[PDB]
Formats: sequence, structure tokens, C-alpha cells
Amino acid sequence: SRSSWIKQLNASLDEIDPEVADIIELEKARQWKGFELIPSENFTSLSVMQAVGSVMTNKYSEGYPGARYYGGNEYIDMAETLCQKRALEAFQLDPSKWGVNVQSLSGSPANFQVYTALLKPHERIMALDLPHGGHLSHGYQTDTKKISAVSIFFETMPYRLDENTGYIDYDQLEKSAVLFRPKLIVAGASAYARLYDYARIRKVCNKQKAVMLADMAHISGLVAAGVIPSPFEYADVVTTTTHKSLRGPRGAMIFFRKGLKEINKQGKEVMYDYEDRINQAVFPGLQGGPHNHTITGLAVALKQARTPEYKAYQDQVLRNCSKFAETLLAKGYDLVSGGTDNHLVLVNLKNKGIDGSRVEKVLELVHIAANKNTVPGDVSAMVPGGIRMGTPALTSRGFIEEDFAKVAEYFDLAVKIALKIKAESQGTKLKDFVATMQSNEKLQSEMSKLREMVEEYAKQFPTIGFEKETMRYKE
Amino acid sequence: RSSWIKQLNASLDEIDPEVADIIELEKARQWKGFELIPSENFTSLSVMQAVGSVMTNKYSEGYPGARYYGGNEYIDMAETLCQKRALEAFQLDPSKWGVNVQSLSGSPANFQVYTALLKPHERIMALDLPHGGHLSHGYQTDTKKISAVSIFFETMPYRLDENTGYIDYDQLEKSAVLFRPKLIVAGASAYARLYDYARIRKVCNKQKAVMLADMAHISGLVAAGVIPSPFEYADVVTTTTHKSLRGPRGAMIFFRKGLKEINKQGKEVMYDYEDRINQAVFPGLQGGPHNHTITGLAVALKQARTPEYKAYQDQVLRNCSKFAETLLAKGYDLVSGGTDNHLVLVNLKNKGIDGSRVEKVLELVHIAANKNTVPGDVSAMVPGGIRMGTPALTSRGFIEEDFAKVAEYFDLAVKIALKIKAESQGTKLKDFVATMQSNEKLQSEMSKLREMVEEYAKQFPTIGFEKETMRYKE
Amino acid sequence: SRSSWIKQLNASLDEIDPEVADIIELEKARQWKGFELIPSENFTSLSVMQAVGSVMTNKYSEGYPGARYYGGNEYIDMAETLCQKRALEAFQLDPSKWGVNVQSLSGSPANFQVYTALLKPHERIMALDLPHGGHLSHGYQTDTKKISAVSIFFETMPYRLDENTGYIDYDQLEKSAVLFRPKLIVAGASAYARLYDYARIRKVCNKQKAVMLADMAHISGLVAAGVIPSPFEYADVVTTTTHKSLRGPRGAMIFFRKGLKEINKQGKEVMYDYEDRINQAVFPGLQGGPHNHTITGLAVALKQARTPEYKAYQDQVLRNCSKFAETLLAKGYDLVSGGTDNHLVLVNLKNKGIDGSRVEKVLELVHIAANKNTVPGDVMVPGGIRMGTPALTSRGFIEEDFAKVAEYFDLAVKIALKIKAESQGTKLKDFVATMQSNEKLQSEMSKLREMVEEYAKQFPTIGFEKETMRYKE
Amino acid sequence: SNAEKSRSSWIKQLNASLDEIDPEVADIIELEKARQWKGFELIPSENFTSLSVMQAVGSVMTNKYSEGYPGARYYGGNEYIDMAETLCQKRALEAFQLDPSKWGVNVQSLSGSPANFQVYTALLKPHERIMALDLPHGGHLSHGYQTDTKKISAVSIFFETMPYRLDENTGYIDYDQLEKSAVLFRPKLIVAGASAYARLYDYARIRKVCNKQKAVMLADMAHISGLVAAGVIPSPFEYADVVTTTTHKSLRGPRGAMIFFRKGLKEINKQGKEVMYDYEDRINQAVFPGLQGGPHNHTITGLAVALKQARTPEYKAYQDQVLRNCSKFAETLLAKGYDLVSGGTDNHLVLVNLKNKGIDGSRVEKVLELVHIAANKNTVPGDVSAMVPGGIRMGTPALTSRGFIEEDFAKVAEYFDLAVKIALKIKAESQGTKLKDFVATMQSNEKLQSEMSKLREMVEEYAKQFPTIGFEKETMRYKE
Ligand SMILES: [Cl-]
Ligand SMILES: [Cl-]
Ligand SMILES: [Cl-]
Ligand SMILES: [Cl-]
Repeated sequence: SRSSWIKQLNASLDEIDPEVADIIELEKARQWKGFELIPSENFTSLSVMQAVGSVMTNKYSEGYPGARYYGGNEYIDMAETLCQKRALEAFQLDPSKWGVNVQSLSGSPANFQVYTALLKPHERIMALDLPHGGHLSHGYQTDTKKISAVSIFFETMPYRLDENTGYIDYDQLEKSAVLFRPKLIVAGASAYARLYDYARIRKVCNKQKAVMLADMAHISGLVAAGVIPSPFEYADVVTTTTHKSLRGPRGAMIFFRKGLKEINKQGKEVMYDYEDRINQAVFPGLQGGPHNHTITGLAVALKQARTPEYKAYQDQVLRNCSKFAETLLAKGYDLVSGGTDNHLVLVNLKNKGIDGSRVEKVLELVHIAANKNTVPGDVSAMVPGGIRMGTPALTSRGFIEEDFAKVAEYFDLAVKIALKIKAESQGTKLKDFVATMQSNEKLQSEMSKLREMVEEYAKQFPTIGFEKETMRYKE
Repeated sequence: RSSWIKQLNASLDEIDPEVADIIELEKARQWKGFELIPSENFTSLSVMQAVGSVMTNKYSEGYPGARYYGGNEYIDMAETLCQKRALEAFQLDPSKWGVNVQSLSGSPANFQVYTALLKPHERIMALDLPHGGHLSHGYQTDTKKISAVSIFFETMPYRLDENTGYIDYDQLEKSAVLFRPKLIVAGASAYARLYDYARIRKVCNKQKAVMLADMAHISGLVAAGVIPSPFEYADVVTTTTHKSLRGPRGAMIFFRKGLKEINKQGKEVMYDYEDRINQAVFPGLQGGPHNHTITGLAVALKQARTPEYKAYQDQVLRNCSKFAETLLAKGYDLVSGGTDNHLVLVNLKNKGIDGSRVEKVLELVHIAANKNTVPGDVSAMVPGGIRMGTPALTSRGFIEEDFAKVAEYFDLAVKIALKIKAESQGTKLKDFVATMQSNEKLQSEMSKLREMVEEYAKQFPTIGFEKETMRYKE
Repeated sequence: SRSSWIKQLNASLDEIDPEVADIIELEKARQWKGFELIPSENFTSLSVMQAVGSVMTNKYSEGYPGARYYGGNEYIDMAETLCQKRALEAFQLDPSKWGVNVQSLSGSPANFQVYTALLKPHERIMALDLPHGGHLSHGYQTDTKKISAVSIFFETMPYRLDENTGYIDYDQLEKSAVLFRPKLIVAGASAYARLYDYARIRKVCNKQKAVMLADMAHISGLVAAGVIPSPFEYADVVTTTTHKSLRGPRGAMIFFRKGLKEINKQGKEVMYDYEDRINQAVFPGLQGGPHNHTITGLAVALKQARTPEYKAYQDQVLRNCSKFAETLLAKGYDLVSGGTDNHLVLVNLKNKGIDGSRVEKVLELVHIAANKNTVPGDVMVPGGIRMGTPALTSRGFIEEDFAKVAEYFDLAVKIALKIKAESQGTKLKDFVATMQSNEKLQSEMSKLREMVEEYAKQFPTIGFEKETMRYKE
Repeated sequence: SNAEKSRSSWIKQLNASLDEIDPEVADIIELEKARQWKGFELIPSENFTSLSVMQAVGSVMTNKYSEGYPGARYYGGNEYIDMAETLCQKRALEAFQLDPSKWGVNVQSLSGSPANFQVYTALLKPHERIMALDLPHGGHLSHGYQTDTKKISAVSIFFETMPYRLDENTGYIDYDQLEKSAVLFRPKLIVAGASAYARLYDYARIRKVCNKQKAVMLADMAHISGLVAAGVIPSPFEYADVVTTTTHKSLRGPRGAMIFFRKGLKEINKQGKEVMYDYEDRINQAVFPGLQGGPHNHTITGLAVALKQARTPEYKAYQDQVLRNCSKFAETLLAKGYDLVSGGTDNHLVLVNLKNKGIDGSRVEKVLELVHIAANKNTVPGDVSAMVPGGIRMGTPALTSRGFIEEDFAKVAEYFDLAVKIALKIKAESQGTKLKDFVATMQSNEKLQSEMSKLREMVEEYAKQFPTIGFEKETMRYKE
């Protein structure tokens, strides 16, 4: 028996679990053949995956380097200390002014850990409204229900876009903050295509004596490469995912000011008071054992973030998105805020006479992965009028500007098919659209042809994290 | 561009030799040590290959067939398969039980259950942390709320019977009458006996409280059917997917669904756990699922069904029984006098030395254990015991006579710690550490014992990697 | 028109509102002719009533003496300062160790103001369970509902009697407090016939670092007279009503420690930190303008509480209750805890085969005013009757008179048992129907009512003149 | 026989007059009677209570414990207390012309501030959201209040509050900004209630915002309830879900409070189901057993008396005179060069913005008080801090109760103006510019002290000519 469970523990995935091996092979082929346009997605490196898939997973290491509860952590401590050092270096941070926690398991709990560290239950948070481009982990409630648990345990109130311009209305944010008295203001967005006015947020936070939290998950790779302005110039605390544009493993980091803050009226120094509170909220407050395999892969990703090739990549992300936006506009699409200054665009489909749910169904069938998105002017939250698309993932595969001009063309062809399906549907409900989409032989053929166009275009580019020659599903 | 694509596809050895070397050092450490921390295990190569796969690249907020992002055909296959195998691993009828496989680890899994089923500041009871509980069930000292569970909810501990070392269920029941908990946790970390799940169920019924079983430490024993199952009684069951399950680092949340018992049907006839728990996980508290972990979890759960896995968990139990017997015969006192599971709790009081001193010597001779509070301790900062268990070394093929050897080397390390204390000048721990580092004679004793430990441990297979390709073979 | 509203403003109640004047005359007759046994009730002095019914009501005086928001408060300040100083004197308190707030409007908000001052929302309070003798203003919840809003805004947990002895189970209180970690423990009761073990509460509060709040509303006049042990030796804060056994106007006082508390391990003085928090919770926290007419009447009541005849009154309250208890016991009644050490008794009627609701209905019809009370096994109708001596002692009832009160109570119970036996159904509404329709039992109740009224009528009226009453028959 | 002598002594003590028992307290009351005879009482929340109300408040109704509600008590003896509370409820609905099938009332709340807290406790969970007029803009502490330093009102501790504000360019509530703020803040309850505000509420607009937000509309009419009862201004009951009020202030009753609430059908929803109002049981249970204990039956009985008075033609004539006096007061102030916040008044008070006179409200209030004119400093738009108020608040209810008519309030404005001129002389004679230098000059300048002495004598000689309210001049201890 004992020889038999040892053989099981050392066998390959192919031998032990052909069903799971097959699923992974199908997903590899999907990442080879598709336009991956979800702006939060990316393709991580082989070296990160090998670290995440390593025996670093086996160790329990509650606590912090040199201050653990378990023994045996000499090399786990090396990895976590190396990760912290590289995290500060990736954002060009002075370690006497900034510290970092690398144990938070993902972006959503990272924000909750900051709130738990710095706010009592039911204290007040302001953030960008979710339908205006915010994120659930900053709070969200509808008329009838608290949707994010941040809005259960803390008191949240949104700030909004200027409806005319599509940019954050900073004047209204400031006026709202006078009345609401937030103890923390979030400067961070998901579906927002413009740069944050961090200086203005800093002025509001100073006036309100509120914590300035920058949540840079969508843009952290752009920040690390220095191709957009840094929130670290202004923020008190910065959270981020380690995946998305950073191109690391799935995880998170929390950065915070430390050391001298200012001098009081009595000539006494006043120190920042974030580090101990945040580290203790992460552990023992809310998490248990760190995921050392992820932390080890994060250290790899943060070293990669320093290279000239990584900066060239992020510069290309920006140039690709600008050309993508330009081409969409030329083809008659409307963009929220009229364009982009970062890695994504927000298409408002209202002028085309069709909603994002119908378009996204066609996109899925032609192997264009995007996501439907609420846009300003939407009546129902469950009928999004927009589509969110971005450049990090396909830029990682080597798409350049002319390639994203073609992506915009193929998107437009998919919208035109969607409009044809709608024109052929009897009813106006989405189930009538879907039934037409699955019974109309002419339009099925058009979708099949566009699918082949998309796959033929995407397949020519390199695969990231695996080699084409050993793919099980080449056809 | 050809340049950055090349860096994305290069091996770890080429891209990051410093990190590669840390992993090689850790491989050698797992080869050469007695790993006795009862929450640790060695995961299979196949799980690691799934966790290290391109499944990590996908955003898939929502649930299978109810996503917000496109492109999730195959991620849906993996999550659906994972759920199916999770119910199968614990022999659960899918018309009566559901599962959420997206919770990132054991501690947030419990918080997500509380968020789903309790309003802020509602009341939870659970085993006291120094009595064998866990921080994710709440914990407050005289001066500070330590777990944020005790910040957002109102917690109260239940305790051991100090004379027997078992949970004092009579006191729990009386305490609950006054405190009126909305949820009672049946789950422990440093506890060597089986839970009286039937008694917890009786108390929860009387109190109209949710019965949450947190089986993180024992879930692999449960899956193999070698100890009684909390699913016989509980409303909700949380677990880590690592520890005795031997899966990736992650968590599962199981919950009753469908029709309630005849005598519990009222305004609603159906259980009201599934939607609340799934919604607390997403959109409540998490974002994108970690599909690489979910896929590795599917692999681990298939392994959990096999006869080899049942043989493994049988061996875990028989090893721990033998380990306990050998320790008792060498004079060690065990909390509750023995074990019924994967771990033992040594109370070092009868030896005249505390757990902090012994653990330092153990660490120096490559034996990984944990200092542990024992009934009778005056301070939670000065633990009088040591916790040790059998899952990790049993995975490497240790059997009963091997754990007799483990107990022998543990005993020799305690004898060395007692000598360091005798040679120590002062009474404080820094004087002990000063002796432990400066005494040439005792430094030699620890070196010799470290060699004995490593020579014994090296004879066994490495788990999840090959000896032949290790960088550090000495 | 001007002369028209001036006349209305200066006219007597008899001229302006004959209906209200008649209600008051009916109530005077009720207080003259009955056995008023509700232990929280008393008869207030004429001088207090004259102050409460004075033009002191007109001034707005938010803030505190010498620190008001509005002008014109010179004489309001004289009254409130005098009230405060007399309040400390009434309990023989050192004003360097004790302060007082006299603005709280009644006993229930006084406790809420203390919690608001000293505890954050959702922090923990222990107090005597309401059906075990506690009070709603210390918190209370059933299995299904939070009844007191104290239990909404704060996290409450009860302590209970030893139901074998009827005394508070201090052993279980102490063990519960270890697990529950209260920030504040209340030592105060309503339906409880025994003295509190304040020293034991102090020991538990010291161990838990909890605020010790004594709520002496039921017993404060006994404390003021020095005829039972004082909670002020032990407590951090003391709340009380100003009515009930103190015999003042309807209102409340909050007392708190101030000044030096102890020396810490570092040789540093640590001061009490209750005074500013409590004063600020009362105003601007939770109340607005003080009721200066009530505060002025309170000053009058506190002067009375100093006098020798007030002490003689409270000593008589105790002796009357002891005799009442002894007589009930001799007539075969069981008392919760077996007797009394204060102003009330708790009769457990279960050994007589009838409940408190049925008995209280008969008592009401024979002009005996009493309260009901739960006993072991209850909740449905309560099994007990609560009766006390402060009100009738104020009218001059002495020991032989309360022996008579116990006789007439016993006669009422015997009538209630006859109604129960004649009632051919088992429901309370069947009892009421029999009680209202049975001519013979109505005759027995009329006779006992006449006996009660004839006995009570001979004692002085308190606060008004018999000779000028409208209803002299 | 010492025991019988003691018993006779304590009975004698209980039946003796205040003059006999406590001459020190009796003396204080006599001083306060003289003070109420001699002053210009312009604080708009103050009034003079009738003798009949005071006689009921000072009655043996105080002796009864009556927890619960009429006919639903917990213990005996309450036949006549029930008559009083039932009569009080009936008269409360009648005083505001309310249909008892559409409105109920609770008359047990002990004062205006706990009445509002009881409504919040009844209708909102802890930490749910309330909006109300900002305290420096005319609001009240019992609606919530927080500064940059700390939470001041405990309403802001137990509930989550946010203010709405005036349009400081017009002096009116900025309803547009209220509506926009409410969209973001999502209040569960909005208070329509003001103290230091010279205008009436746009209840129709508050109703529209509450309907859009599915929020409870609470009108807190403490300052105006007597005007409402007399029908001389529009009623909040046309629109509000719940109405709280003090029973003192312009109602001219005892110190206490009332809570009114809708009953019956709210709407038929989209599924065709009747939605009933759910206020009565929640509010009555928040008052008892939630937050209070034994009702104060002396106050409830005096409230019944005050509510009967509120229905009379003489009371309506009184409230009409309150409004006419305030308009005449405002005319005279404008004619003498004063600026009024919002440009005028629609009610019982005025808010004078003193900025164009070159002196602030603290300085003027101090001089007014020395000449026995009672008024209150008041924040005005443009003030540097809430601690340096630029205005002064004055009203007509109390002196109108003593029979001041329009020509008398023209005289009050003249004497106010004379006090302002003295304050300006004190400021021009002051060494420094801080308030303490003003107070120093005010207390040592023999000439200006003499001017204030003369003005005080003018004020008192004018006020003394009017009837005293609630007591007789002939029996006063202090007749000069
Ligand atoms: Cl996205
Ligand atoms: Cl462990
Ligand atoms: Cl009582
Ligand atoms: Cl006012």
C-alpha cells in the first residue's frame, strides 16, 4: 500500500487525471486561438507559473519573516523578504518611507484588510460608484440590497462621473466629502479609461483628514514601468492585484507610508500609523497561513517588472489602446469619456441601437472575449449598454498598433452580425434574440466565418507560458 | 518584443536563479527533516502541475454558466468538475448538499459563512483558541480583539474540561442558554479527540443556531471514512483544502440545500444557506476565482477517492496511535491522555521545561514541531506543551516503527534542552538561548542529533519532485 | 382679543377645564380610599408639587449652572446648584469624590445616558434578568424579540436568581462575566425583596475592569435615610428615580465618582473619567432643555430626605414590610426568597392553586392596587403578586395596620379561589365573566371593598385636604 | 411617645406648604417671578404657561405608576389615569384637526429631544441614515450633529447623520442640493424641522424627495406647533409621515412632547396588495417598553389642558398676534437700517444679520442681557466660525402672551436699537479688539454702565405695565 500512495503523489497530471489534463489543454488552445480583450486579463510567464507550481505550497508560515509561529521557515523567509524588497523596487519606493505586505490573497480582501486596519465598523468610505467604473471591493449597494460586504461592515457613499464629459467629477467629490465626512477615500477604478487626478484627491483627503487609498489593480504594470504617473506620489496606502497589467500571479500587495509624517506644533515628530495596523489586520486579523507558492511567484514577477523589455511592453499597451480607440471611433463607436489614456476603452453602444448583452453573445461565439459593462445613461443595471475591452493580454502576445486596428474591425463585424440577429428576431426579449442566434442558418454561417477570421489572426502570434508544438489540440 | 516574449517563455532557472535556488534549498529541507507540524503535508506533483498552469490567466467572476466575463467554457468545466468531485469525496447527496469551491483559504471561508448567515455583531460561540480553537472563529484577550471575527461579530469561547482534556459540552450548553449564539462552531486545530457532533447538534437545535463544522485539520480523515463525518449533523462545513486533505492551498464551503427536515419546515420549506453563502463569496467578499487552485483542487479530490488514499489515512491514524504510545512509555504526559486522530499534544510540565525551549532545540536538529498551550498554563505567552502529528511524514512512507524512532529523537532533543537549561545562568529565555548558542559541548550534541534525524529522513522518498535532479544532494 | 387670552392664561383649572378638574378629584378620592400597595408608588408632598407646578417651567436653560447657552438663568442656576448640593448631602457623599447630574428626565433614560456616556454601541452589559427581578432599562430580550432598546444599541446578557433560594446567584454571575466580558455590570432591581451584595459585584467588576452601575430606584429613600446599606461605598456610578421610595417628583439623578481613583504601578495618579462623559451624554448628547420645575421640586424633596422624621418614616417602611411578610407567612403564603429585607414582598401564589392575574383582578375590584410578578416555572399568566409599604406608610400605616392589609389581601385571594371554582371554563375570560355576573361573589367583593375603603379613609390624605375634596362619599 | 410623634411629624412634613417647608426654594421662585415680570423675553422658544396647566402639572397625578397604554396597563389603580391619557390623545388629534382613522398619537414622550430619538429607534435600525437641517443653519441637536472635532449629539452616535444646508445667498433651505445629496446618501428618514429659521418649510418638496428615496418624512414642528394648531400657517400634517413636537414653546403647554403618526393605507402596490402604514405599533413600542418607563401623568394631564386651550378663539387670536407682532418687529428693524436673514419673516422670529452695523452677535447679546432684553446670538452667512456669530435671533411668542401688540413690538425694536448703539460705543471705547477687552470696557466704563442702567430701567418700566402670566402681581414678594 505504502509504495502505492507514494507513486500516486509523484505521478504526472497526465497519468493521474486525464480529464483535468484535457481541460487545461483545451484552455491552452483557447488562449492561442482567441482575441482575449478583457482588460483585467493577461498571460503570465512560465517562470512565475513554475514558482506558483512548486513545493513552496507545503509550508505553514503564519506571522512575518523572522517573527513566525512555526519553525522550519528559513527559506520561506528568504522568499517573503525577497518579495518585499522587489515590491518596493518595482515602484521605485524608498524603504524608509514605504513598507509593503505581500500576503493578501487577492485584490478584494486586500481592500477589506485596509478598511479593517484603519476604520472601525460602520465608519465612512467614499469611492467611485460601481456603474461609473468602480469596484465591488470599494462598496456597492442598490436601492434594495447591500451587494458588496464592504457596504455591510462599513458606511459607503459613491462619487460619480461628470455625465457630460465621462471624467470623474472632482468638484462634486469634494463637495460631497464635506457633507459625508469620509474617513477614507478610494482613488482607484476598474472600468475607467482616464488617469486619476491624484493631486486633487490628496487635497480633499487632507482637508477631510481622511486616508487616501489608491487602488491601482488595473494599472499597476503601467505604474511600475513609469509610463503613467504614479499614485505613490500622493497616496497614504496603495493596494493592487498582482495579476492584471502587472502580469504576475493571482494575489495582491498592500503598500503603506511609514516613518516620519510631519512635525506637530510642539516640534515633536509625528509618525505614520499604518504599518502595524495593516500587517496585524492581514494576520492575525483576517488571514491564516500565507500562500508561499504565490509569494514566490510574485517575487519572480516583480523582478520581471524592472526590465527594459517590460517597459517596452507597457508602452506598447498604451500605444495599442490609443490606436484601438482611434479605430473604434472611426468606425462610428462612442467611447465613454471620448477616448483613453490607459490600457482599456469603454464602448457605449447606445448609438448603434443594441445593448452589450446581445453583442457579447456574438463576441463569445466568434472567440472574442470581452465583458458587458454598465455605461452612463443606463436605466437597468441588469441590461448593460456597453462593452469593455483592453490591450494588456494580446499585447503580451506581440500585437502592435496595426493588429489592434484589425481587432477593432473584427469587433465591428461582430456588432453588425448582432444587429442582423436583432433585425431577424420576432420578439424584443433576449431569449428571442438567442433563439434566432441558434436557428438562423445564414447568420450562423456569418458567425462561423468571422470566428475563422479571428482564430486565423490570433493563432499566428506566439503563445505565452507554453509551446505550440506540445499542444494536444492544434486543430 | 521578440525580447519580452522570450522572457515570458523562459524557465525559472534562466529568469530568476535566486528564486530557483531558494526553491532548491526548500526541497532539500523537506527531504532531510522530521516534519511533525500537524497542519503540514506534502502535496502531489499532479496538484502542483495544475496550480502551476495557464488556468491562472482567466477572469471568471460569478459561477459556472452564470459568469460576467466571456471565454469561460473550460474554466466552467473545471469548476463544475471540482464541485462534483468535492461532493463525491465526502459521499454527499447533491440534492441535499451544495459546495462553494472559490473561497481562497480557510480563514476567509469562515468569515464568508458568518457574513452570509449573521448580521454584524451577531453572536458566535467556538472553542477557545488556547484550548484548541482557531483565530478564524474569533479571539480576544484581556486587552485586545485579536481576530477581526471578534470585531465584526460578537464572540464567546467554550472550553475544555481541564481534568479530562476533552471539550466541556455540559458547560457549552449552559453557556449557550445565556449567550444565545446564532452560530456555534464545531471545529478545532490543536485537539486530539473526535468531536461530539451529535451533542453540538442538540445544543444548536435548542438555540436555533447554525451548526458550522470546521474540519480543516481532519478533512482527509473524513474523506477516507476513517473517522466519523461532521456531515452527519452540521448545517454548514468549512475546510481548508491543504492540511490532511493534501490538496492545494485553498478552501471549500459545504452547505445543506433543498427541503428541510419535516419538523423544521415553516414559512420556508427549503434550506436558506446556498444563495447566501455563494453571494457572500461573490459578489460579497471576493473577486475573480483562482482557477489554477480550483483546478488543482479537482485533482486532489479525485485522489481523495482512491484506495491508496484510504490506506494513507489509515496509516496516519495508526502512526499517531503508535507515536502516542511510545511517548507515554517514555514518560511524556499527553493532553487528554492519548489521541483519536492525526496529532498528539505533549504537556511538558512533568519534565520541568516549557515548549519554547524544547521547540528551539527541535528546530536546531531539523525536527519541526509547534509549542502549544496546555491546560494549567498561567500565561498564553509561555506555552507549556508541544504539538506533533503524523500526516506529513506518513505521506513520505513513515510507518509505525518509524514514528517510534521519531519519538526517540524527540526524547533526545528534550534531554538536550534540559541540559541547556541546567547549564543556563539565568532563568529567562534569553539566557537559555545564550547557552544554546555558546556552549560547545551542547552544540556538538545538537549537531550529532541533527545528523541522526537527517540520515533517517533522507532514506524516504521525496514527495512532488525527484531526488536525482535536486541541486542540494548532501 | 388681548384681554381675552390674558384671562384664559390666568384662570383656574376649575374654570378652564372642568373635565380635567373632575378627573383629578376622582384620583384624589382613589388615593384616599384605597390600599395603594404597588411598591414603586408613593405620595408626594404638597411642597414638592407646588414647586413642580411653578413658573420655573418657563425658562430654557440648556447647559449647566454658570455655563448656559441662554441668558436669564440667574435664578434657575440658584435652584439647580442648590439641588445638586442637596443631592450629595442626601446620600452623605463627599463632593470631592462624587458629582451628580440632576437633569435626567426619568429612571429609564438616566440609565441609557450612562450607557451612552461610557460604552460604545454594541458593547456589553450584564444585569439582572427582567423576570428574575430586573428592569427593562438594563436590557431585555425574549427568544424572538429585543424588547428593551438597551438590547438593540448594546449587547446584553442577564444574570439570574438561584431559584432554590430566591437570592441572586452571585457565583454564576461571576462565572458568566469571565466568559462574556461585560464593560458594565448593573447592580439594581425592581421586584427583589433582598439587599444587594454590592461588595461581591465590586469584586467581579474589578476582575473584569467593568463599570459598576448601581441602580437604586426602588430603594433610594431607604439609602438616603441610612436604614439599609448604601451602594455608594462600592459603585462607580449610581442612578435613581427621584420618585418611588425617595418620595420626590418624577425625575432622576445620576451620581458618579470623580477625582483621584488610585495610583498606578508607575506611581502616577489616575483620575476617574465619568463626570464629563456623563454630563455631556445628558446634554448635548440626548436631552435638550432641563425641566427646571422638576429640578426645583427635587431640591425640595432632597431637603425633606435629610430630616429626622424622614428617617423615622423609612425605618417604619422596613418594620411595616417585615410585619406584613410575617403575617402573610403565618396565613400560609409563600414568599419569594422566604421573606424581605426591604420595602416589598413577592407572594408566590402557586401553593394556593391560583395565579396573580386572577388575584389582581379581584384586588382591583376591592380597591387594593398591586403589581403582578413572575415566579419559578412561569412563561402565560404570572404566578405572583408584588406588594410594598412605602405609600401607605406615608399615610401613617404602622405595623398593626399592615397586619390588617395582609388579612384583607387573604380575603381577596379566597374570593378569587371561589370565582375560579364557580367559573365553569378554565380561561381568564371565563374567570372575568364569572367575576362580573355572579351575584353572590359580587356581593362578597362589595363587602370587602367597603372594608378596605373604611379602613383606608380614616388615615390622613397626603398632598391635599380631605375637607375640600369633591368626592367625600 | 416618640414613634407617634415621629409619625405625626412626617405627615405634617408631607402636607405643609412650600413656604413653610423650604423658604429658600420659595424665595428663588419669587425672584424668578419678578424676573418674568420685568424683562423683554425675546427668545423665540420661550413662552409663559397658563395657571391651569401648572395646576394640573402640580397635582397628585404625579403619584401613579401606569406603564403601558390606556386599557392595556400592567397593574392596577389606573381608571382615572386612563381617562386623562385617553382625553389627552383625543384632544391632541382635535388640536390639529386630524382624522383618528388616519392619525394616531403618543403623548408619553418626556420632551422633544427623546421624542425624536424614539422615532428613530422605532423606524430605523442602528446606523441607518438620517438627513436634517444643519444645526448652525437652523437645525436642532436631536436631529444629529457632528463637528470637525467630534460627534456632539448621540443621534449621530447611534445613527448615521448628514446635514442639508441653506442657500446662504437667499437664506432659504437649498432644496435642490438636499435632493441631489439624498440621491448619493440614501437616507432612510429625512427631518423637516427647524428652530432658528424665519421661513416655513416646503413640505411638498420634502415629500417628493422622501417618496423618491423611499424615506420616512418626519416633521419636527416644535417651534411652530401653536401656529399650526391655530391654523395660521400651513400644516405639516398635509404631507408628513410622522410629526414630533414639544408641548412647550409656541404650543404654550407643559414641558413634554407628542409623536403623531399615519395609520391606515399607504398605497396599493404594483401587485395589487394594500400596503399599510407601519408606524403606530413601532413608535408606541419604542416609547414603552423600548426606552421609557412610567408615564408622567401630571404632565400628560397638564398637556390635556393646554390642548383644550389650543382650540379656542382666544388662542387663535393669540397666534395671529404672534405673527402680526413679528411682521411689525421686522418692519421696524428694516426701517432702522437692519438686515434680516432671508430678507424678512414668515413666522414668530427674525434673524438679524448685524454685519452692516459693524458689530457681532456676542457683543450685542451681552449688552441686551444687561438691559434685560433676552435674545440669542445666531450664525449668519459669511461667519468665520460657528463660535463668532454675526447675527442675533429674536421672537414674539412670550411677550405676545403678556399682551404686547404691534406698537409694543415697535418699541421693543427701538430699545433693541438703543442697546446696539451702546454696544458700538463699548466697542469704540475698548482698548483691544478681542471679546475680553469688550467685556472689560463693558464692566468698568462708568459712563457706558450708566447708559445701560438707564436703558434697563426703560425696559423694565415698559415690561412691568403688562399682566403677569400664571401668578398675581398682588401676592408677589418683590414688587419693585
Ligand atoms: Cl475587466
Ligand atoms: Cl498545527
Ligand atoms: Cl412595583
Ligand atoms: Cl430659540
